[PDB]
Parts: sequence; C-alpha cells; structure tokens
Amino acid sequence: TTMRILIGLLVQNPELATLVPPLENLDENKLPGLGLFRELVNTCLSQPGLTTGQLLEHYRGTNNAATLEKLSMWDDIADKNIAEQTFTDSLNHMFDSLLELRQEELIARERTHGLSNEECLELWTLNQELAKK
Amino acid sequence: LKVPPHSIEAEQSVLGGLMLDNERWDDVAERVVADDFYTRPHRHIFTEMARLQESGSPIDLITLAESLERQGQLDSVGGCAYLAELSKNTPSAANISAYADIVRERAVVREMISVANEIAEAGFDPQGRTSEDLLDLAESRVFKIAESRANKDEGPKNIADVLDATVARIEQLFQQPHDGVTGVNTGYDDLNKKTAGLQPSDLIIVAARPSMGKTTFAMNLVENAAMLQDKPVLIFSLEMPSEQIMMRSLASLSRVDQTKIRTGQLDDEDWARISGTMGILLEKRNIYIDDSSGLTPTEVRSRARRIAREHGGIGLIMIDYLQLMRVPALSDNRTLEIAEISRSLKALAKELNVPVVALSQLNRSLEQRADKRPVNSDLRESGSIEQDADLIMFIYRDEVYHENSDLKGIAEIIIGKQRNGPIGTVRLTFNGQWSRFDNYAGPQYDDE
Amino acid sequence: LKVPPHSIEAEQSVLGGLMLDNERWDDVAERVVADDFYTRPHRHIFTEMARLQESGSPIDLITLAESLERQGQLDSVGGCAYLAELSKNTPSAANISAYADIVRERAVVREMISVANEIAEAGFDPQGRTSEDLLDLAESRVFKIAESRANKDEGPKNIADVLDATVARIEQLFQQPHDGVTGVNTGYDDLNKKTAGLQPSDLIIVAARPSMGKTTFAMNLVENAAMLQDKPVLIFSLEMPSEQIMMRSLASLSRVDQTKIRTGQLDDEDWARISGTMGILLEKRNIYIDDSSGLTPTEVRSRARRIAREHGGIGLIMIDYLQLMRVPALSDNRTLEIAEISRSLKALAKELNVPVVALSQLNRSLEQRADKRPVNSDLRESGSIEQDADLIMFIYRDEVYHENSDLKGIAEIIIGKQRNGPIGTVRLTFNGQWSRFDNYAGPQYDDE
DNA sequence: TTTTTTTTTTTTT
Ligand SMILES: Nc1ncnc2c1ncn2[C@@H]1O[C@H](COP(=O)(O)OP(=O)(O)O)[C@@H](O)[C@H]1O
Ligand code: ALF
Ligand SMILES: [Mg+2]
Repeated sequence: TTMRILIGLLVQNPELATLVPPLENLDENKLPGLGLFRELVNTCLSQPGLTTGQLLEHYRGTNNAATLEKLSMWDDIADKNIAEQTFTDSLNHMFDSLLELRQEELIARERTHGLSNEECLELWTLNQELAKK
Repeated sequence: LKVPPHSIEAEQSVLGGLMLDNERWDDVAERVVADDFYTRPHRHIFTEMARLQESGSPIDLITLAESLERQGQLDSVGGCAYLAELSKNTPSAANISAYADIVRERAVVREMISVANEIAEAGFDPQGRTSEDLLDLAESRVFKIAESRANKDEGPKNIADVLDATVARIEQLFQQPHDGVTGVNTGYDDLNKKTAGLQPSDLIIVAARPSMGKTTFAMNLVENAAMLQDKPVLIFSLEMPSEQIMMRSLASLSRVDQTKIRTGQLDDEDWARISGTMGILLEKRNIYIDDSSGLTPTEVRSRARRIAREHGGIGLIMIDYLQLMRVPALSDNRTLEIAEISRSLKALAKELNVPVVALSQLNRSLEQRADKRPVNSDLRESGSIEQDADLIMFIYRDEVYHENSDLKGIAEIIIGKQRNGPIGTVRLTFNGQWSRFDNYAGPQYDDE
Repeated sequence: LKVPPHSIEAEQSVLGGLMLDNERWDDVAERVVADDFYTRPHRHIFTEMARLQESGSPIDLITLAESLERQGQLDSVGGCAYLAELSKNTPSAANISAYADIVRERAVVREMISVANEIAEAGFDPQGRTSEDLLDLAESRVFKIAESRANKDEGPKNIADVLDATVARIEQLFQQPHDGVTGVNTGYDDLNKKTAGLQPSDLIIVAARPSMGKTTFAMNLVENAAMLQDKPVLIFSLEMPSEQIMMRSLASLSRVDQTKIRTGQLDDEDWARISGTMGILLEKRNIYIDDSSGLTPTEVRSRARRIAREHGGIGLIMIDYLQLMRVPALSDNRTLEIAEISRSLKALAKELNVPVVALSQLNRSLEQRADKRPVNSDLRESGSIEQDADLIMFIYRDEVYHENSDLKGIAEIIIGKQRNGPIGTVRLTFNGQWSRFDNYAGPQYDDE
C-alpha cells in the first residue's frame, strides 16, 4: 500500500519529517493511519535534528512501534536522495488524493442539486490539475 | 507446505512501474522475462505488453486491457479492475531496477529448487539410469544454470569503460620489467623478437609437409615452455603413443642420438648424461600428456578444465594434430567438421587464457609451383583454419626439396600470418640426430 | 516415505566372503569401505575387519567374534549367530567382486541423494547466501561425487607415471613379451588384450554391412568359448537353419573348404578331419542352438532361464540378430520396438550374469562417405542400441571396397565403445573358404 | 523417431 512505504521511509529517514507540509488542515479520517503521520512530523519540528533512535524512543512503549520497526526493516534503501525523491513522490500522491476527494465531493454536490457556471468551472478546473499530476 | 520463493510485492512494483513509464522498458526487459514471474497472471500480462511494445505502440490501461481482451486473457488475469489496482498501487517507477533484479533472483532460485527436486527424483527412481546418467544429468543442469547466469552485462559497453581497462593493462605492462616476451618464452631469441612470446588466448598453428619438422618443433616449444615457467603444460598426441615422444624428448634434452634409445640400450656413457633429466622432470612435475587417439572437441575441453581447476591455470596446450580430431555430428561434411574444430579450439584458448598450439598438414598443390614455399592457402581441409588463427608458422628446409642446397641443416620458420605484429622469416639450425632445433648462431640473413 | 536405495544381500554376501577368504579383503577394501554400506552394524563389522587387517590378525568367525566381544560389539551385531549367518548367506568368496561393486554403486547413489538433499536445504533457506554461494556449493558437491570414484581412464596421465612406464616397458620388451590376457578367452590373443575377454553382465554388439563376416565372427567366438570352458552356450539363429550353421562350424573347426561340404565332394582325408571334429563336439556336449524365427524378448528369457536351471547356468548367449526380434505390443513404432528389445536383452544379461552377444545391421549412409569405416552413428534404427551397449565391435574389410588394396584377406575389428579399457583396432586374417578368422600373425602394423 | 528418393547451391581434394 501507499502508507507502508511512507512510514517506512520516515522511520528510516527521520530528517524527511522536517520538510513535510502541515496536514492538520485536512481531517485524518480520509487516510488510514494519517493521524500519527502528522504527529511524527510535529515531533520532528519540536526537536529538529533527531536520529531514528530518538524518533522511536518517543514511542517505544506505544502499540504501533512494532509497525514502525517492521517497515523500517522493509524496503531498506542505502541511497538517501532516492528516498527523499520517493517521499516527495509519495507526498505528491497524497496531495492529489486529497484533491480527488474534493472532486468527488463536488461531483456528489453536482448530482445532489446540479451545478451552475461558477460551480462547473470550479470542478472542471480541479479536474485539470488532478489530470496534470 | 513450503511456499516456492517469490516476491509478489516486487512484481506488483514492476508491472505498475512499467504502466506509468514506457522508456524504462529496456531497463527491465534486460533483467527479467515473462517466465521468471511466479504467477501465471503476471506471465500473461508480461507477454501481452511485450507484444504491445514490440509493435511500437504505447502502453496504457486501455491498450493493455484491449490486448488481453482480444487474446481472451483479460478475465484470466483478473479483469479491468485488477489491472487498474496494479497501476494505482505503484507510486513511481524510479526503483524498478532493484525490483526486476529481485524477480530475476527469485526465478533463478525457483529453477534451482526444481532442479534439486528433479535430481532427487531421478536418484530415488533410476528407472534404468545408471549412476553415470544421474551424474551427467546433474552436471548438465548445473552447467545450464551457470551459462544462463553467465550473460548478465554482455552489451554494448561505452568507450569510457573500454579505455579505462586498456590503459590499466598498458600501465601494468610498462611497470613490469618484462623486457620483451610478454607471453611464454619460446626459448629461441630470434623468434621471440618478432612474436614476443606466445600470447594468451591465441591459436598458434605449426604447419609443414608430412614428416618435415612438425612434431620435432612442437615438442621443443613444449620443453622450453615447461622449463621456463611454473604452470602445467598439456600435450595431446593423437597420432603416436606417449612412449615414443617421451623418448624423443629425452634425446632432445640430453643431445644423444636416438638410435639406441628406440632399441632400449641403457649404455653407461650416455645413460649418465641423461641421468638427472628425469630427476629434473620429476621434481618439476610440470608436464601432463594424454595420447588418447581419436578425441573430440568436447573431450579436450573437459580434460583441460579439470587440469586447470586442479593445479591452477595452464601454461600451454599442444595438439598433434588438428585433422585427427573428430566431430560425431558433422561427419557427413569434412569441411564443416574442420570449421567446427578450429572454432572450438579458439574458444578454449579464450576461456582458459592459455596459448593453444595446433599442428596441421598442407596440400599437394605445393609441389606444382616452382617455388615450394608454403603459403596460408596450402592448409589441408582448410578455409576456416586461417580465419581464426592468430599466428601461423611454416617449417621449411630447402635441403629436402633441392639436394643441391645451401640450407644444409638450416631450417627456417616462415611466419605466414600474425594478427598483431609483423611477418617475416627466422633461420634455425636443424639437428636431426638429436631431433632438436637450435638457435642459428651463424651468419643470419635478413628478411626481404 | 521413500526408503534410500541399498542392497542388504550384497552387504551380507560381502561380509561372509571376507570372513571365508582373507587374501581378497584388499580388493574389497579398495573397491568399497565401511562407510559404503547402508546399515550401521555392518559398517561396524567392516571397521572390525579393517582393524584386524591393520594388526595383521587373520579374519574369520573366531577372530571376528573375539574382537567384537572384547570391544562389546558382539551384542550389537546380533552375536556370533549372525556372524555365522553372514557366511551362510555367502555362496563363495570368489563372487565377492560383483557384490562389492553393487555396494559401491548403492553407496554412490546414497551420497548423491544426500548431496541433492543438501542442495534443496540451502535453496529453501538461503539464510543470506548469495546465488553464487549456492552455485559454487552445488558445483563443488558435483565435482566431489564425480572425482570420488577412483576407477581408471579418468584423465591425462602425468609425467612421473609415463617415465616409469617408458623405462619399465623398454626393459621388459627386449627380454620377453609378458602377455597377460587374463580374461574370458575369446580365442584370439590380440583381442583379449583390448577387451580382457567377454565380461559377464555386459551387452556386446557386433555390427557390419551385409556379407561382412558378422555371423562368421560370432560363430567363431561361440566355438572358442565352448572349448575353453565347461558352462553351456546358447545360440538363437533367427535367420539361418541349424543345418547351415552346423555346416559352417564343421568347415571352420576341421579346416576344410566349405564348398566341398555343401556340395558333398569330399575325400577320405576330409572325412577323417570331420570325424575327428564330431568326436570332440560330442565329448563336450555343451552347445544349444535354437532356430525358431521371430522370437520375442519374453520367449528368449524363458528359454534361457530354463536351460540355465537344468544345467546350472549359461556361459554365453548369442543372438542373430537384433532387428529380427518382434514385440507385438509395440508393433507400430519400430524405434520404440527396437528400444524395448535392446532394454530387455540388457536386463536379461545382468539378471543371469552372463555375456550376451547381439548382432546388428548398419545404415546405407556409411557407403555414401569417402571413408567407409563404420561409426557408432551408423547403427540401424539406433534409438537406444548405442546407449545400452557395453561393448561395440565393427567388422571392416578394405578388400571389399578396393580390389587393389594391400590389405587382402585382412579384417579390422573396430571397438567403438567400452566400459573399461581403451578403444582401438584389432587386425585379423579372414579365411572365408573355411568360414573362420585367424590371429594376424603377419607384420603387426602400428595402429594410428 | 527412423528409413528412402529427388532437386538446388556452396566448399574442398
Ligand atoms: N568358399 C568361400 N570362398 C570365399 N568366400 C566365402 C566362401 N564361403 C563364404 N564366403 C564368404 O563369407 C562371408 C560370410 O557372410 P555372412 O557371415 O553370412 O554375412 P553376415 O555378416 O551378413 O552374416 C560371405 O560374404 C561370403 O562371401
Ligand atoms: F548375410 Al547377412 F546379415 F547380410 F547374414
Ligand atoms: Mg549373418
């Protein structure tokens, strides 16, 4: 899935959490496991420059630490630039996923009580951006 | 139940990656094939996209779905929904190389496991197959895997890689105080001047008229190669028994006329001189010999490999002579038989990185010409012999042909062909009584 | 549950033979060792005998029981009762050679199975080992099995052995020839050297073009074997009546021009010779000849077994010839029909432990080539004839194809395959008038 | 899978 790579990259590469844009704006219910995803970024922001051990130390006693270590062992990448690029691609995947969800909500709005010219172009423009990426 | 090795996640990565990107196709086609996929649905999908790519058409969900539908494999793989999920799952095609290598590794181990099962089944139930049959079958299966794995990076290397390898070799040669003679010393300084020793991976050919100088000269090369080196030298005497050539060699190293040696007289005055030479040979243990009349290229390759992987590399190989080797399959045509033998000998030299000396006979067309000096075209059952040879030496003695000759006892080696180096002639004195060739210390002529 | 292959009877028979005869313990020890068995107690017993031989004490029931009792192994091996039973199973100590070979064969098969099991273990759980490690491990194991066999004809002879053989044979030759033969006599001394006689359990083959002495040669072998032994010999003449076969034998043994016998234009001297021959044959009375036509592998087995049981074994079996037998079940694919026939004969040969001589024809492609000497690929409908054969002899007579050839009345026996010993050419004199072959007493040209 | 008979092109002695 898309989540396992994301968490695996983050645990293996704690320095990636610094360059993560905020996620609290969108509800975490949309994507499973996204609630802790922003929390890890918040922990990194509160304590910039932390090793993987420090990141795992904060949640040594948590019940989700097993998944973090398991994904860390999985898909081990020696290259760091590739990991950064992959995380960017994975993060880019989430951004359009949020846009797709917004498009779906707009489509439901369309099928509920139609659309007007302003609503049509708004959803229509949103589709182009989603299609472009 | 032991699940056969495979990585579905790795596979789902490459199919999804190839979905997103078409340019990286060659990056995966060189690494994996349809069969290597563990699941039949993946095999069918790989086959379908290969047909799509070979047609010069783009790869996309519509095309792949359409292609599978025409061939009826759309439902067998899962249908349109299954393909859509595969495309969506893969984030990007950046890491498709490692995934492909992993898939190839899984397939190879899967093949190895099946081979292990296959060999085990045969052992349990010989079904009339002898232990040799099982030994041969296992050896073939191991070889087939080894050769399949052999071609990994065989491709059009760029010049930058080629240049770096070459300059390293040149610097190696320059540093080593070889001072000429990069290969095995021939023992004759004049010959080494033009040849610089017998280079590795070469196919040297010594040719002459019947009973002219062939086995005498070739044995001298073998003796010198053994004396001036520390690597075993192999001899294939398909024409005459090992007892006779050893006797000839003992005379050559002792400089005592054969005469009595053939009869078997251990005369004290001479036996003292030869005494010690057997001691020198015994301590060195540098020479291996196998007449085994009527060999085939495969048998020669098998025996050579065993010697190489037992004492460590080879120093030289001698064949006496080329025309006596037989290829069972290509028996109807003699021309093709010689081409197969010549090509095989060149391959063996490359494989073991050791000079290979082969002897050949000439044609009767030589006598017709006024000037009875051999040329490349005089080889017998020839044509393919002179294409693959890296160095060709003809043994000529004008004394035999013209009794009124100035070359009395002075043989001359004519370098008919040399791929890397000049050609010419070198004069050597011929000691028939001792069956030996010696450096021409007398007034030497100059090549035209 | 697959039980590893073994041979309990061979183990028991070998142990008993060793207990009876001690001078042959060295031969058994060299061929097989203690670890070559399948049952641990038998391995313990073999260790006991090896220890006794190292100390030099005689090996027998009393000594074996004493050593086992002192070491506490007497109860492990079932006590002295089983020690006596081990010899009771063994018929004689002379036949220990075959049983030891079976034990070695089972040991090799067991080792192969273990190596195959190890290969599967490593592949199933890589533990991190790279494919190279697995391949290198597999290659090393295969070489161990292939090389841990001893035997002979396994490679090129080195120098030290060659020099000793050269000097040793030179010294012996000028004093005496010292011919060994030491084989199941075929009657021709020159042929015993290259074959060591007709070894039991083999499947010998004789092939040649029509009217080349194929039946003449086989009959000579049958006659010579009959005189030089006491076991009965059997003949299956599917082509010629018993009368014609007997007429040739009378001409051959008595050295009388067979044209006179056929036409009845004999005289008193010839009648005297024939009468002498008939007296000798009736004195022995150990040749059985069947002229039934179109037999089947079942029929020959039933008849051969019946003759053996009535008179206690067969010393030789001759069939004339292979392609004439019939298998109604597989009466659509000739290739499969011949394959079944050849397999059945080999099974019968080992089942009775008696050499089986079968004749065969050759294709017409031989006559197309410039060199008309047969090769193993010329056997007619040779689906599996070459595979099952343990020894193949071809009969050639250059006088047939060349009136002016200097080899008038000279027949060459070309050995195209053999389990032990070399392969070469044996010359003989062919006296067609008497339907006989004779030793080539003339100048023994060196074979190239 | 094997044995048979007909064409046409090459290479060698
Ligand atoms: N009186 C004779 N003089 C000369 N040659 C003979 C005489 N009798 C038989 N032969 C030869 O002996 C050969 C034996 O042939 P045969 O063994 O029947 O052939 P095949 O190898 O098919 O069994 C024949 O080719 C025949 O020419
Ligand atoms: F004469 Al034949 F086989 F050809 F016995
Ligand atoms: Mg016959």
